[PDB]
Amino acid sequence: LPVEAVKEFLLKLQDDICHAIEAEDEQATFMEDKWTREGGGGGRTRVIANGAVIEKGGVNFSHVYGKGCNYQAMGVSLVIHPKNPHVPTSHANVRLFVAEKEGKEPVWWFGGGFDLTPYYAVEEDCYYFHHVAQELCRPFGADVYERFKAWCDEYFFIPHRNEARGIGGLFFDDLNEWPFEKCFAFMQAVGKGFIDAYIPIVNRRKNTPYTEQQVEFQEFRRGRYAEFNLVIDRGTKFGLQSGGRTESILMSLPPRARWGYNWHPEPGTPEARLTEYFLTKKQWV
Amino acid sequence: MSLPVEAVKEFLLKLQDDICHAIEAEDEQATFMEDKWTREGGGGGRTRVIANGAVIEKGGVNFSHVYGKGGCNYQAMGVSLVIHPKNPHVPTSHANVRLFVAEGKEPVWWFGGGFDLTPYYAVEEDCYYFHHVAQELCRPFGADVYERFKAWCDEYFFIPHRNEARGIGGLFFDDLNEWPFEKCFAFMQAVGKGFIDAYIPIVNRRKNTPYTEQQVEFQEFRRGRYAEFNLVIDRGTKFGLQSGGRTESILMSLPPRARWGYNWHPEPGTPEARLTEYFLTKKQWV
Repeated sequence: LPVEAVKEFLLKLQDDICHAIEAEDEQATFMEDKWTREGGGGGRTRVIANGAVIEKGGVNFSHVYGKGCNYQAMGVSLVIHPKNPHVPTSHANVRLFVAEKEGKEPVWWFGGGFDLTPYYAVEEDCYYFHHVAQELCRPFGADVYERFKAWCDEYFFIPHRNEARGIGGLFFDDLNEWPFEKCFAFMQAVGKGFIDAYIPIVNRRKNTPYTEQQVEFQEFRRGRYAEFNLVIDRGTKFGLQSGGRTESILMSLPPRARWGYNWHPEPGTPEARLTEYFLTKKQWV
Repeated sequence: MSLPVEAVKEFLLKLQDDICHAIEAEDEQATFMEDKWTREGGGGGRTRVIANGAVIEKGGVNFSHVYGKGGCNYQAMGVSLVIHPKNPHVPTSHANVRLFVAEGKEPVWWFGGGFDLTPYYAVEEDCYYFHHVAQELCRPFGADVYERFKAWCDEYFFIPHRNEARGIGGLFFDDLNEWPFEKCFAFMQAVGKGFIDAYIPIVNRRKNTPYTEQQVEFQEFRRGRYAEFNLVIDRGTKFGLQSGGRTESILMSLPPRARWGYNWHPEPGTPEARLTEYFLTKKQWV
C-alpha cells in the first residue's frame, strides 16, 4: 500500500500549485509555516497575501497520524481569494485516509475535488472549468463527472440563503470503489485538474479593469463565503471543535467581508446576474 | 392560562420601543426601520434595524412571539439586540430577554436572557460601570445572583478555537424558574432596563472620541471574532438557521465589515494588544 508515493505526490502538488500562482501574481510569494504534533505528524502551511493579483491565499499540506487501528491522514487543501473581483475565488482539496492494524485488512479512502466561486462570472470560464473537470474524469468511467459534479452542487449549497456557493466543480468522499492504484490516479487527475482549470482563468481575467463599487459587491459576496465555511463546511466545523490548528483551518476565510440587513444587488445589473443566472444554471457541459 | 403572558408581551413590545428611542437619541441622524411579520398559528414579530448613522453603523432590536411544537405545545417571546457602533472607541453590545411557556397538566415556564459588552478599545472605568449596573440590579433578587450570572456569561461567551472571551462580560441566564413567576418577570424587567443604564451612558461618553483608519482596521479584525462566535458557537443563531428561521433577522448580529488575516495579531505592547492582554482576561470587575 504505497502511502509514501501518495505523500511525495502531495508535496510536489503543493509546490507546483504554489509556483503556478506566484508566476501569475509576479509580486508576492508564498511564505511557509511548518508545524508538528506530539507523536502525530504535522504539515506545511503556505500563505500568500497582498499581492498584485492574490489578496489572500493558502495552500496547506498535512500528514497526521494517531489512533481511531492506528490511522494516518494526508492531504493538500487550498483557497484562493483574488484582489480583482473579475477573478473568481477558488478552492481545492485532495486527501487520503489510511487506518491499518496487525491481523486485519487495511481500511482506506480518498476524498477531494475543486470548485469555482465567481463574483462577476463569465460564461466562457464556467464552461472551461467544467470542461477540464469532465475530461479528467472521462477515463475513470462514463458517469464519474456527473456523479461528482452533482455531489459538488449538493455539498456547496447555503440553505439559509437558498444559494449555491459557486458554479460548481467536483466533490467526492469515501472513494475506495476502485483499486487503490486507480483511486490514486484519480487523486492525481483532480490535483492536476485544478491547475489546468483555474490558472488560465486567473491569467485571463487578472487585468480586467474594476471599480470600488465592484470591490464592495465582492465584499458582500464574501460574507456568503464566510457563512458557508463557518456554518456549514464539515471540515471547518470538526477542526474548530476537535482542537485543530485554527489558523490553518480558517485560512479559507475571505480577507474582507461585508454584511448588511436585507443586502441585495439591484436586479438586472451585472451584480445581480451571478444569482439570477450563473448560480442557478448548473449545466456547463 | 393563569400565567400573565399578555403582561410580559406588553412589557417586551415597550422595551423594544424604549431601547430604540434611547439609541436614536444618541445617534441623532438615523432611525430604526420596522419589518413586521406573522407566521402560521398566531405568531409574529417586529424586526427593527438601524444602519449608517452618525453613531450606530449597524444595529438591530428584534421582538418575537412564536407558537410551536417540539417537547409539545410551546410558546416563546423575547427581545434580542446587537449594536455595532461606527466609532471603534464605543463597544459593540448585545442583550436578550425571553420567556418560554410549555402547555392536561399545569404549564411549565422559564425565563432567559442577559446583556454583555464587546469593546475594541476598552476603558477601565467603563468596564467597571457596566458590571456595577449589572451587580446593582441583581442585588434585590438574591446575594448570589450577580456572581452566578456574570460567571455564566463568561462561560457562554468564550471562543475556544481562539482561547478568547468574546468581551468583558455581563449577565447571562437560562432556564430561570427558581422564583415565583412574578419575581422572575421582575428580573426580566430589571435586566432589560439594566441594558439601557449599562450601555447608553458608555455610548454617550465615547462616541466623540477621536479615531483613525488604523483603529477602524483593528475594529474590523476584531469583528472577525464576533462573526466566528455567532456563526460557529452561538446556539440561538445555530437553531435559527438550521430550522429555517428568518435569516435576515437572525444574522442581524453580524458586523457590517469584518477582516481576517493569516496569523493576524496586534503588536504586543500597543493599545490594540491590551484588549486581549488585560481586558478579556481580567474578569473581576466589582
